[PDB]
Amino acid sequence: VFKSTIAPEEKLRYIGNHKQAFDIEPLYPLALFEEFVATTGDCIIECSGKIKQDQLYPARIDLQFSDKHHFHNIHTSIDFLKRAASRTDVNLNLDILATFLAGNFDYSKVQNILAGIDLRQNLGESKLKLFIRIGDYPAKMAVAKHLCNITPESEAMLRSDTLHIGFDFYLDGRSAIELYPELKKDEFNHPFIYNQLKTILSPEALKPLPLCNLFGIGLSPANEANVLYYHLENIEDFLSYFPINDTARRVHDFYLQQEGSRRMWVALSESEMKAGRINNVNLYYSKAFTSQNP
Ligand SMILES: CC(C)=CCC/C(C)=C/CSP(=O)(O)OP(=O)(O)O
Ligand SMILES: [Mg+2]
Repeated sequence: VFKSTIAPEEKLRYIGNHKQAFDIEPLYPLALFEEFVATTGDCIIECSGKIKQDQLYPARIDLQFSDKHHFHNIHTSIDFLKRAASRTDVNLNLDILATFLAGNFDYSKVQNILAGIDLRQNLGESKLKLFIRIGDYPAKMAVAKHLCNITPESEAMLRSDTLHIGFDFYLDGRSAIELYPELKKDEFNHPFIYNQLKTILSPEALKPLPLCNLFGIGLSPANEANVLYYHLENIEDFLSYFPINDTARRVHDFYLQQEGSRRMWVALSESEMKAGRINNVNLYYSKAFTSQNP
């Protein structure tokens, strides 16, 4: 009769489990982000850990809006970014996002919105995140490609029908854009497309594809090399095929015990694919929150 709302406690429970698993202190602006999460409707929450050798960076949480209210979802997400940026010790520079959104932006061409954080004990190295997926939008695909410095060799990876765009805003004023072209299982398993992958990507980067239903590549001037994203169909497959170190294994062993998706994402570098032990890896786990009449 009325629109349903998922209780904030259910969403914050999932985030709270992650905070407790990895000893996350209330870094700024985690409390503001939890209030933001409380105000949302149906969503998917993604928690992740970034492993660098024996160092775990676990204060990484993204929210994906499940409904299609893209204009209003972007604007509540940006309102979070700007409120967090109000504190005098923080400097956020949203110029690259202002450039992307400039003019008469067509919000009917948006497909997904995500808002998130990656917080560090060193306030300056902390960042806020915004993701916008657009489809069939030539003008704004071109803007994003220009902001991302897409050269040939990289342009071949980008699709025309859809483009997942990420914005990173560091709390010291630095900012970066990232493009994430993706292929679905049905596409990368087709011999035409695989043979084009064989030219731009080593066999090592193609190795996990049988385990996945989605494959993506992160392209950003901020990256040392392209970042490979694998959406594993079965979280239980991970430790059989990837030789991760003890620090990453602690993250994964905890998430093997959690309620949530049966799938997971792993992100790695191609060089870290031609090597014995994986010591630089991001692991992403999620849980969906859906109600009866959202
Ligand atoms: C060393 C390289 C290029 C990749 C290995 C480690 C890695 C997966 C890095 C990107 S970390 P970040 O940009 O914070 O993660 P996203 O939100 O973009 O997924
Ligand atoms: Mg990135």
